[PDB]
Amino acid sequence: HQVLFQGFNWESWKQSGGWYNMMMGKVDDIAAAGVTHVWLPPPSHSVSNEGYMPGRLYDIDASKYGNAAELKSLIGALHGKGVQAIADIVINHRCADYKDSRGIYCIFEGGTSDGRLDWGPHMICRDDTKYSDGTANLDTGADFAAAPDIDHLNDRVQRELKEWLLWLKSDLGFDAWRLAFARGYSPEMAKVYIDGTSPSLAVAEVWDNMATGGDGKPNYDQDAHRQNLVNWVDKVGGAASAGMVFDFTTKGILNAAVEGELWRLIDPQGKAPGVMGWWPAKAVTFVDNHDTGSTQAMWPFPSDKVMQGYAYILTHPGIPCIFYDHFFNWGFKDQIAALVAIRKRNGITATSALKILMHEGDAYVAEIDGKVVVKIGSRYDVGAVIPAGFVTSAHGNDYAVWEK
Ligand SMILES: C=C1O[C@H](O[C@H]2[C@H](O)[C@@H](O)[C@@H](O[C@H]3[C@H](O)[C@@H](O)[C@H](O)O[C@@H]3CO)O[C@@H]2CO)[C@H](O)[C@@H](O)[C@@H]1N[C@H]1C=C(C=O)C(=O)[C@H](O)[C@H]1O
Ligand SMILES: C=C1O[C@H](O[C@H]2[C@H](O)[C@@H](O)[C@@H](O[C@H]3[C@H](O)[C@@H](O)[C@H](O)O[C@@H]3CO)O[C@@H]2CO)[C@H](O)[C@@H](O)[C@@H]1N[C@H]1C=C(C=O)C(=O)[C@H](O)[C@H]1O
Ligand SMILES: C=C1O[C@H](O[C@H]2[C@H](O)[C@@H](O)[C@H](O[C@H]3[C@H](O)[C@@H](O)[C@H](O)O[C@@H]3CO)O[C@@H]2CO)[C@H](O)[C@@H](O)[C@@H]1N[C@H]1C=C(C=O)C(=O)[C@H](O)[C@H]1O
Ligand SMILES: [Ca+2]
Ligand SMILES: [Ca+2]
Ligand SMILES: [Ca+2]
Repeated sequence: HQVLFQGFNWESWKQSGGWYNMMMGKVDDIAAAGVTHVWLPPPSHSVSNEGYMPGRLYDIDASKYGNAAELKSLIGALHGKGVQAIADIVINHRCADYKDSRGIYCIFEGGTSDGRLDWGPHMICRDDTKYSDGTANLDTGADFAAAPDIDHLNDRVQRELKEWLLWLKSDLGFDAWRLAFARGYSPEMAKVYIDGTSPSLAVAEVWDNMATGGDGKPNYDQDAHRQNLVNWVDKVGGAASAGMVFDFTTKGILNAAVEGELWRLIDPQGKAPGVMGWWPAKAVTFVDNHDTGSTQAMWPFPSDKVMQGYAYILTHPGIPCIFYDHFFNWGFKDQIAALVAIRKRNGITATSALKILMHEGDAYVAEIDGKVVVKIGSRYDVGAVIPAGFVTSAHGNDYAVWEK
């Protein structure tokens, strides 16, 4: 059994009294709902309020979300209830506290009295000429325009970041990682940090654009998109590696599918169309995160159909990740909990088997491990598709789950 929970949204830093402090009162509900891991925001000093422009990595007290004591307290609370903590690791780029003699912000400060992470432009990818001094290696991946991109091929860089990551585990209690903007460096580099820090899991955010048509809708065939994702996992170490990826393929298809196009939910081989259908053990599914949803809303799930999104990922192969707002703010708390309960009770895991029973525009029906049947869609009556022995146990707007 494994169910993730993103424990913050894009407005969290703003929480009166501190975000971690407020999360303490949510721990028991999260644990009781069957969550096994909670993904927490980037914990260090950041030039940006949300934490995605990290500077003094060791300076946890400067975080807008709360300080080290407050963070350790939350992680300890989660651990007391048997839930693990995943930290949002932002290492593609970094902001330097000080300017060099060129007036460029490229002299770093790790946040400790000694020289840990006190880098210079020599650690900035040479091709990021907005900040580099031309001496470093070429960036192993994509660039982040608003800040210096780090040269992960630099030995001191690899050594000091691994040192830092191990301190997050030993000093704050983090168990695992969420690799922010993993397209920014190669899978080979991600392997260095993953293999060198032994996380219970390392879920990478590898976000590639999805193929779409002239009408704006994603193509039915998204094999190229999930292929990129499995190729990343292969390169990071495959089955032996703790690394895995967010299933953006499933997110994109699902966004469009629920709009009366549920025939999109099966590929020509009879399998789920996203990463879930090719390497479920490595696919972390989700309805929305702080980027696609929340106040950023870069690619929100159709608002009136969110529970169909959860009826899908919570009963299916892959590792589902519940979004904070959906659980505590949309009034779906009991319904989501019931779905997680059905998943756990029937022993459904990331590798459970999926047998699709119906895949028409307004009706998708699937059977998992021969023990659960789920339906989503605007077509009310699918009773002729339900196998004998199955009784309904959860249901709401345009979705229903049976157990037999
Ligand atoms: C203040 C910056 O705001 C913008 O960048 C944001 C971005 O819009 C957010 O979506 C967020 O992106 C992160 C995702 O949330 C996360 O899931 C993913 O894993 O990682 C990305 C980051 O790679 O956060 C970023 C960074 O805060 C905007 O695009 C950016 O230009 C802007 N930076 C400006 C402000 C500065 C402040 O000192 C300058 O240093 C920058 O040069 C300037 O452009
Ligand atoms: C048990 C059913 O659960 C789901 O149906 C929802 C439906 O989508 C909602 O729109 C809502 O409809 C009710 C209206 O709110 C109400 O005003 C109206 O008077 O009555 C309707 C009917 O209840 O609520 C229902 C219930 O949550 C799901 O989408 C739907 O497919 C499902 N029906 C299945 C259950 C059965 C038992 O094995 C069979 O009776 C059906 O054939 C089967 O499809
Ligand atoms: C479990 C494997 O997942 C990945 O493999 C997928 C391929 O990348 C993808 O191209 C392939 O496409 C085929 C489809 O299966 C068919 O539906 C289609 O009709 O024909 C396509 C022809 O290629 O689908 C693969 C998934 O079925 C990884 O690339 C691969 O390395 C993975 N195997 C790993 C992991 C396990 C399972 O834990 C080990 O037992 C394997 O030995 C190891 O190699
Ligand atoms: Ca220092
Ligand atoms: Ca850059
Ligand atoms: Ca980069």
